[PDB]
Amino acid sequence: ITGTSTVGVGRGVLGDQKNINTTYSTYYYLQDNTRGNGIFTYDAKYRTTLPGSLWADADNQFFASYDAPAVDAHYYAGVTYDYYKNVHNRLSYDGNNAAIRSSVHYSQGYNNAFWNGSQMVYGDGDGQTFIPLSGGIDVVAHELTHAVTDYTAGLIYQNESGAINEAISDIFGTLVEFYANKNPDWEIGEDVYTPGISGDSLRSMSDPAKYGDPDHYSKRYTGTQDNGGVHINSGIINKAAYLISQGGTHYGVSVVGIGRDKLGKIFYRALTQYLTPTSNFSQLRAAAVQSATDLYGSTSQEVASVKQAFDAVGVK
Ligand SMILES: [Ca+2]
Ligand SMILES: [Ca+2]
Ligand SMILES: [Ca+2]
Ligand SMILES: [Ca+2]
Ligand SMILES: [Zn+2]
Repeated sequence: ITGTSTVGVGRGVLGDQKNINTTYSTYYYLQDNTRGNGIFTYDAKYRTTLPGSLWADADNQFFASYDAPAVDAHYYAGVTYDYYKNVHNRLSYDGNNAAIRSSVHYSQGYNNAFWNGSQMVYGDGDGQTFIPLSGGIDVVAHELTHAVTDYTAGLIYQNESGAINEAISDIFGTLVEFYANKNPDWEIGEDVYTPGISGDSLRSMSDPAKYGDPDHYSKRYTGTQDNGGVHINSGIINKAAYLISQGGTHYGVSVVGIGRDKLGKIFYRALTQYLTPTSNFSQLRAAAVQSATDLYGSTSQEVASVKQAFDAVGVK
């Protein structure tokens, strides 16, 4: 909508207070005009028709419990935009400042979030398995990164390509979490998963096997569930990325960490320059080695660490 840019205040899913960019025109709308062509947040009103209604508020104050998932979806989309712009010189997910749209309150008791090719969609969870999914910055950044992947490498959501697609989203989701410095860790979804249980999460990058995902290529899932294991076998790639950044010894193979910043740069380059829709794990290794080579030289520590990490998880 056309109107006056302003700033509202609200409370997120976890009860934290934050400022959000809104737009005033009779009502205050969740429309942020300060980033690209805008960030727009919609109310799906417990239905499955999308996008729903552009979120309208009478007084520019968002403290109702019904408001919380909208506040965080809007706010964390902003933070994710800033990350990609400031760190990777990328303007929105298409590189041309495309408007970012999110709907919250999707369906009833819906325990998921997703990018549907056009926008983000967040369920409220059932209150037991999940609380509203936009309360997790790593969740929001994970989803938005699917959009980036869609417009760049175009990794098919299936088998090894899909696993890479999933891992890329976990990696950048985590990097965004570190960027905003909000209780950062190498776990996925811990802020909104199982409010009854402390210390757990949906997936772990540092130790995928903690929740039954493979941390080695020999333990890959070869069946047909989950589109050929795209959320399962991502563990293999997630562990490799964890090792590149932090280092460690894994199945007897030692890896010197080179840190988060370089991890981001290497994988961003691989994603945007070298990966293709049908890339498999072995091609990912080659892309990553080549990207580090481009950035730091063929005899750098960086190239060496990327090699050791993939060696460690059994990807040749
Ligand atoms: Ca209000
Ligand atoms: Ca965290
Ligand atoms: Ca996390
Ligand atoms: Ca939990
Ligand atoms: Zn995903």
